[PDB]
Amino acid sequence: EADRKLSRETQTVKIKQHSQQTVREQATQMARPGVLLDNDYDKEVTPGRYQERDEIVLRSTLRIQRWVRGWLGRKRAAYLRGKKMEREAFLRDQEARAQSEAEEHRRREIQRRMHPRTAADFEVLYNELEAWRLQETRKIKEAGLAKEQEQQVLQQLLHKETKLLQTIDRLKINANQENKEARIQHTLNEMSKHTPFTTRAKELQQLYNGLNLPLLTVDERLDVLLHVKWTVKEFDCDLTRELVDLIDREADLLNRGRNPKMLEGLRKRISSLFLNFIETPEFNPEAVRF
Amino acid sequence: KAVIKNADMSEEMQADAVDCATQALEKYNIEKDIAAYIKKEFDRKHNPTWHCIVGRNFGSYVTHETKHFIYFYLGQVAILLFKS
Amino acid sequence: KAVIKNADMSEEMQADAVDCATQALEKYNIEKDIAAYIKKEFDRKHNPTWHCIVGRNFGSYVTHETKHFIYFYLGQVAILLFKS
Amino acid sequence: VYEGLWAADKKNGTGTYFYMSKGKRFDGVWADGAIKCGTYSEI
Amino acid sequence: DTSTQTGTDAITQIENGDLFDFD
Amino acid sequence: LTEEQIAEFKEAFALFDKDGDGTITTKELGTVMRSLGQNPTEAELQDMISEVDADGNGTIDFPEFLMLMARKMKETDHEDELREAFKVFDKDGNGFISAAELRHVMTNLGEKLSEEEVDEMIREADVDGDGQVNYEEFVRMMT
Repeated sequence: EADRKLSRETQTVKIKQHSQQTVREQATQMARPGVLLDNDYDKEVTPGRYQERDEIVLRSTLRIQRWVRGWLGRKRAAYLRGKKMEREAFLRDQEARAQSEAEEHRRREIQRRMHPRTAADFEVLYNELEAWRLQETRKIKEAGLAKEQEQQVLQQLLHKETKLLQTIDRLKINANQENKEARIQHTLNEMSKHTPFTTRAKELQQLYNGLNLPLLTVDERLDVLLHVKWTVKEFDCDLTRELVDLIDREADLLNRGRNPKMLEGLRKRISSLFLNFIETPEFNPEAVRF
Repeated sequence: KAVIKNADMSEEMQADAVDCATQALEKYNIEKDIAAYIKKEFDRKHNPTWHCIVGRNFGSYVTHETKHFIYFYLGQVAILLFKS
Repeated sequence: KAVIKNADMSEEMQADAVDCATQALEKYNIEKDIAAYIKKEFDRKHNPTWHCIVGRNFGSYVTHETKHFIYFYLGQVAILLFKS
Repeated sequence: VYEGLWAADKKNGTGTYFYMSKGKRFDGVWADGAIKCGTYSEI
Repeated sequence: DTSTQTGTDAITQIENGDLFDFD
Repeated sequence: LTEEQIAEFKEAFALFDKDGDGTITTKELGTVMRSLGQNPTEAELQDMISEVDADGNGTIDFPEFLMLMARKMKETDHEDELREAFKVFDKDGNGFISAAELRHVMTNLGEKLSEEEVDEMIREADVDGDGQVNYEEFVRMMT
């Protein structure tokens, strides 16, 4: 432990100068001529002029009060200028914030249109396509020409709508694949979410993430595969043995030497099988929760 | 010139603190800002522990470590330099 | 009617600190003596040691400990306290 | 007695703690903790 | 890690011949 | 009168009253004239005010206000002359006089000094109690 050592106190109070002086006593003595002699050390002075000064002091005080009134008006103008500056700054800040919010909303709408990850965004895109088709149909009806070829115009519009629907479906398929990958990642994260079971799930999730890694070194990937094979052989089930055989096949191909692009599909197969095995009660005790 | 009301630190450290306070006063003209600049300079100069207080009517009694205490008056403001 | 611009303490501790401040103001006249009494009371009740600053006009800029620094204004002066 | 708005506790919401023994009441916001700023009155 | 701030005038004249007795 | 003078007068009128009524009341006319940088005494301020506060509108419209303010600004004055006059008027040669006596003389001489204005000026100046403030130093501190 410890104990108090020492302390010092110092207060910085205000200080000021002082001036003290005692009173002075003087005596004036007169004397008759010859009765008592007095030493003469006085000094003669001029007559001088004394004036009156009250009017001059009054004029000076009037000028001083005029200057004080001017200073008070300056203070009032400064307060008004400060209020105006505060109002202008608040208005400018509010306008900038509103413009930034509008720009962010427009950017979000554009991003949703380009990549409709949200089902609401996909529905909005479908509604916009339907509205565009309705507007085109209204324009065609307003034109109202070539009733015999009106069927041809409708067929062309239908072909355009079919192409747009095909593009929307392709975008939806890509978004669905991305959402499936994100859901798998989120399930893996939730499984790893402290307890010993949580630690085991976190280790399994780390192994799975290492297996599903981009641009990994060949030696690092081989070491990760060896660790995963050891983990699978620890369980030593039938599915574990099959996964170990697949991992050994991939390792043998890599050691023999070939492009990793050639075995990317087999690696994806092994990763899927390993994830399926991991998502089991035997591999992860927390798998009962999921 | 600055007058040290109280100081418990090295003379070189006291001179260094005086130089930092004068430089901070010349640069920063706000009581909070000058103290913040002085505290930042003091921490980087002597030791990470620092405590700079700037004011004119601040009188306090607080325990401080040995060789890490200073209270000096520069101009009209009062500066208290210590290590936290 | 009170005011505390910034503080870091427990709700019960803040109430105890507020009660101690009123008692110190009622049973002390010197600002440093009241600050020392508050510091000793806080030290005896909130894991000594600590420190406090009392005054009338002073900008504060320091690095205290987490949940070990409070500040409030009562009466005519303002009180700032933090554990060393 | 602490009465007010909380968001899983320690919320910067209107709350009042009534210290009956002291006879006082403190009203403020428990910003990200027990208390950050408030005003104490004698009820 | 923290930032904060805080009696009447009297006239007396000697009259001519008041204090001086010629005889 | 000119464009810059009109802009300054508009700023002073906005400071006096920014409600947008287009006119300035007699109460705020003195404040507007003071904010315009002029230093007129109380008698002259009353003379300027009552010379436009009779028409019954309760304020001075834009044209009358601008012409009257141009006429007022046509006059010129020197603050250095007033400072030198105050320095000479100070009883001591160095210009150090008692604050209470000076305030009493100012209040009882000519245009009576306002109590609030005198207190504010004294607080701003912060004259030293131990030694009376020299006239030049006090003038420099005030302005």
